[PDB]
Amino acid sequence: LIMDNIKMNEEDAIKLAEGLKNLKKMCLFHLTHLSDIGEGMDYIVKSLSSEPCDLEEIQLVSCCLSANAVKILAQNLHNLVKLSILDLSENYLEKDGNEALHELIDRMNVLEQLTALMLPWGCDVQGSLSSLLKHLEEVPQLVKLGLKNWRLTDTEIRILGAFFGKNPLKNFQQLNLAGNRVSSDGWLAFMGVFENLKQLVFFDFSTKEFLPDPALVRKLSQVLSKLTFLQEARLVGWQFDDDDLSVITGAFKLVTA
Repeated sequence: LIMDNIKMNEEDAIKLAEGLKNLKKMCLFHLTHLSDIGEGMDYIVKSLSSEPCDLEEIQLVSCCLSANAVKILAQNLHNLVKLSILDLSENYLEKDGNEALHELIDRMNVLEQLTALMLPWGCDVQGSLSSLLKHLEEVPQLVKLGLKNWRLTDTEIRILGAFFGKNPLKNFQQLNLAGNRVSSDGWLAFMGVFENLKQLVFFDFSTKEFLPDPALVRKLSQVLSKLTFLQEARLVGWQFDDDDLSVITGAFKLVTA
């Protein structure tokens, strides 16, 4: 079931939730862009995972989530095994984000099949990054990791560097990061740690506005050169120009704007 950018009157969330309850064979639920209803977001979340479900992918992107909707999901994650994809990305949580995120992090210990996960954006996931990474080390099958939009520091990227040390992931192909804070120390703070992850297909490492240190551009070029796929890099928010593109090695493309 795909319900992409469908405008709703909020109240119908109940009727839709009731419809979903009868779809006992559902495997893929993608919703996405469910306007901005606010009220009822929990009805969609509640209807799923309530009563043992066999869903393999649950994608709720830009649908407007709240700390309560996230807590409700986490509370019901006692079943829903064989779930592999769980996103809930691009749904900023204005308040109580920490409580909802902590409840989620403390779970996902029965969902053995989870991989290529993204986290809810909200205030303030940074405080639980260390806990997340420690738990991600428990699942070598991780293919992708989404830590988008929220503000990072020069110390958070060093923690990620340590995470990518590391006991081999092998199949980690994508890194999603729609926002960061970078300087003359970072990416250089961790750059080179990804030379051990040559299977990478793409990554964002995005920021707001920063012109890369010549040392970083030269190192980046070598890091990119040694990758196996690199099927279109995205490095958005970086002030790269013709001089850096000359230094940067051959690649399918690099999106910097």
